[PDB]
Amino acid sequence: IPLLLFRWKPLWGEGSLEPSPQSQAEDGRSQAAVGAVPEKDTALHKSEEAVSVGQKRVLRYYLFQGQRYIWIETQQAFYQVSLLDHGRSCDDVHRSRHGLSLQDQMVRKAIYGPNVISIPVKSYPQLLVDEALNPYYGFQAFSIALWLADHYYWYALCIFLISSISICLSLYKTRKQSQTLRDMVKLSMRVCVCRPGGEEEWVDSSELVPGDCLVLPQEGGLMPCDAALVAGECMVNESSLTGESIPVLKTALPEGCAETHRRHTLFCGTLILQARAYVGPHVLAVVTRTGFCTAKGGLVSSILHPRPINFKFYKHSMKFVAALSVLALLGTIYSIFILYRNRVPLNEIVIRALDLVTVVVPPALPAAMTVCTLYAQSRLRRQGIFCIHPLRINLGGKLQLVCFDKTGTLTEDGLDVMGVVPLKGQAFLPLVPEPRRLPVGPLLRALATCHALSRLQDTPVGDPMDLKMVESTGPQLQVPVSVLHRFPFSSALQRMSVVVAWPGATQPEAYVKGSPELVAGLCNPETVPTDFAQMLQSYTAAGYRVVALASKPLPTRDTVEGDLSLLGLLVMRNLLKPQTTPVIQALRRTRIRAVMVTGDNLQTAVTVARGCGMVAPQEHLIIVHATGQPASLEFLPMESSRHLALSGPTFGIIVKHFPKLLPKVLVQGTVFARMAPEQKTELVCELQKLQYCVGMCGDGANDCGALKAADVGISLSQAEASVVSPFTSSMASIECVPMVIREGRCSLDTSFSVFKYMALYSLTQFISVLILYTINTNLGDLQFLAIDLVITTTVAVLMSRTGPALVLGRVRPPGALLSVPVLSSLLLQMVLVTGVQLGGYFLTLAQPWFVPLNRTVAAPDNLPNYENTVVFSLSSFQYLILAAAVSKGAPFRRPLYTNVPFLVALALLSSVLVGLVLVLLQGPLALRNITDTGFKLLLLGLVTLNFVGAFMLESVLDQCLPACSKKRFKQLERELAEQPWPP
Ligand SMILES: Nc1ncnc2c1ncn2[C@@H]1O[C@H](COP(=O)(O)OP(=O)(O)O)[C@@H](O)[C@H]1O
Ligand SMILES: [Mg+2]
Ligand SMILES: [Mg+2]
Repeated sequence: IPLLLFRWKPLWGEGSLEPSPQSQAEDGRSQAAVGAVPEKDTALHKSEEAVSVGQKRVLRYYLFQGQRYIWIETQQAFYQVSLLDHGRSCDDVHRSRHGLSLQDQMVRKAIYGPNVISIPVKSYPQLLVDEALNPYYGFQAFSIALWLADHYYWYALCIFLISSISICLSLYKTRKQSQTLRDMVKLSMRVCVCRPGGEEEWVDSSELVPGDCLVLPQEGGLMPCDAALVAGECMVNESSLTGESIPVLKTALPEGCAETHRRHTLFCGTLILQARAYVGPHVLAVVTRTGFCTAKGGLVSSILHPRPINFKFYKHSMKFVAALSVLALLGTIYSIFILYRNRVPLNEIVIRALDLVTVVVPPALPAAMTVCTLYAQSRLRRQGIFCIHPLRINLGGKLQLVCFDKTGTLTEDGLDVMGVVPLKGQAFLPLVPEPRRLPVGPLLRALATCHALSRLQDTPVGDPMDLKMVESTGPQLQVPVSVLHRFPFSSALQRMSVVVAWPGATQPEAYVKGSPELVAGLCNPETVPTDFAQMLQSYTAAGYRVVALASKPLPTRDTVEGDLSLLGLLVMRNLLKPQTTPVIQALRRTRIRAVMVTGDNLQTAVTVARGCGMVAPQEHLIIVHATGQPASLEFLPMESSRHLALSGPTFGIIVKHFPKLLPKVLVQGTVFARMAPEQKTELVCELQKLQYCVGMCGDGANDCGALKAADVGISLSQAEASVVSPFTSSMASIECVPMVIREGRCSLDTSFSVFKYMALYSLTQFISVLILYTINTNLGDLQFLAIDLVITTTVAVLMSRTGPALVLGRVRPPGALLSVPVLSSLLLQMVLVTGVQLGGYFLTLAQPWFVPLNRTVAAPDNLPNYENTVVFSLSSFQYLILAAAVSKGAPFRRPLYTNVPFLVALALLSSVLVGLVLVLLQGPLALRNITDTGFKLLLLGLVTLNFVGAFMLESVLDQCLPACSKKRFKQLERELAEQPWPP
């Protein structure tokens, strides 16, 4: 020890590297280290090695963002604990069916931990110190001490009381955010395990390690651990990790690993429904990942350690500070040079000149910007839209592009069958609209057994496609029996296989059900006829939902899928929602681009993108359809502002073999079809590299990678807020997509209003003291208190309560404070402010009842003079004129009379402040009460010259047209104008 710099820290974290290198020795040999600093580039993080309790061997671990890193003496490095058993063979978990004994469970627990999502409950002394130990409140405690020196008790009290409001609002924001995360990871539950010889023992869910076995109750419940199913079957509701409320099917793990075997894994938190065994006495699961290593542990660990959003946090910090410093120092050296000309004794010139740098730092600035964000999150919640991080609400007003998923999002999630189109030897015999009429053969057993719905509590429950084609024929559900669901439906492979058998068969048959251009590629080519592309387009370009069916007899693996015989097409109808078409046309009107992103068929997705309005009539679009070979694009025009339509594999050829042709497609492509759930994610990440600000409105599991990758992701038709998306709407409509844009624009406008107000606020009171430091007549105590506490804090907390508009328009919020329409406002609003203070001061000098002030006493001591009363009365109205001037909401917010507490406060404070002029309270506030003539009515006729002169000045400045591209996409669009890309 003896290297601590605590003796030099009591006489003063700007540079973390220049401070930790002196408080601790720069020592190598991390086997014998105690603290580790964790970054090459980026920001620094100092981590403490933990409190190792390993008796047999020393254990050196440390938490870092929940992720334990472990020390290994045979490699001499810090490897991640999640990495440990990575690469484990598929037969090892089947040798792990008996679990772990108590001699090996305790060893495991130390390495992995208690399997708990660690949301720490911060105490109020631990949380007041986390907020008050900041430079800003360090300057506000310097301000409480500096005024107290001059005996301004009242002024000092409100610097404490405003900062106590500012602290307690940041302790409401933080404590309620962490209570939201803590209420969705609470999984205390009794769990039965198996030991090496016949034990259950009823262990707790916070006592589980990887490698341990786990039996599952028939009734089901939340999944405590990220297990792996080895023996049995179960139906899982994965709405807490994906978004689909439909149950999925979980096949047991074969013999031969968490993302590949996605249909074999029971993720943590997702509820299980039936959990049948069918092989032994009970159903077995083997634990793979625990608390911060699992998914729902890695989603929470990305919530509370987020990524920087791609928007400037108010654009300029340093530039604004520099401007303030030049502006506020030129008013500071003025009071140096003027108070010396008024012959101050130079002891009080250092306490007066340090009071001008105090008034330009308003104490209510973090409180006014906190409620600007709490009001925004509270307005979305009443409209049904939820939120986790309210720092992305301001990204809603910057959306230049929104991507949508077609089925269940633009269209209705429910289906209705139209009838099968059978096949009898390359024929396409015509459609059977009631499929309980065609005879018992391979096709009638196909659509009655190739499903995954389950008999659960008096109603069948499953996929909305599978619920309809079984209802289309109407058999009972528990004569053909299902041997094994050989392949559950995955969205990336676009098919589903079921092996069936029935009494009276020589051999079982193997049915399939998938997308028509993928099954017909798979089937024996001597069965699919020559007009399959024409018989498909006759249905799928009328707006129908078509899947195919095929069979093969079996005399397991995926030998089932291949050398099939095509049975028939199943045709379903998918109608748009009633709310889809006005929303897409509202986005197209306001120059926000809308993009179809779906996994469904191409000709179906084009006839949906016309019926709702991605492509208006008399607008040409081109289907590209690159070949699977590395040849060209071939362009097939569609006849029914260029648009483009792509297939899934077409987007794969262009991103891998035409890399310079890819930006010309993304600036004008509107329909993307047959997209894999990892190709949707790739499209969002490729659009953001063109410097778009993309949105994403989706539904279900295939959109999960795209919702995370987007700047704004919205998930539909869910309760409270899921971990999956930043914004989780619960409306089952896309009309929550303009609500986020419209709330996002007003919050980006009511934040720049509070910025302009506190700038116009500080400056007004700064000049109102500069007029009173000359003539040695500084402002009162209670007057200062009223100006800072009663007037200004009321019209800044209530200022941002207004609400967003009702109709979007094609104008964006400016996104930059220091610009020429804003500095021309702040210059010309303040030329006026000084004109009606100096002009109201030089006019009271020329009155016959006027006596000057006794200059040779002091500044605060014995002066209730006339020079204070004619300035305080004419300055206290400036804070209500400017509170309603910058609160303009005609393009973005609303007119301010809708905000009822911002009318009642702004009229009661404009009525008391008349009673301090005409009718007084002059004991307090030290007002010169001897004014008895009709000079009162001349000052009120000068306030009205400001109540009109400020509203009628910004209306001129809004009509400012200066007569005197950076974004990549804009450049491409210009190039496209000159030369069209498709021809
Ligand atoms: N339950 C199912 N069984 C078999 N095939 C399906 C099922 N659901 C969808 N498909 C087919 O798989 C393809 C891709 O699936 P998916 O991406 O989930 O489609 P969607 O965008 O309509 O949700 C679709 O063209 C659809 O025809
Ligand atoms: Mg689907
Ligand atoms: Mg969907």
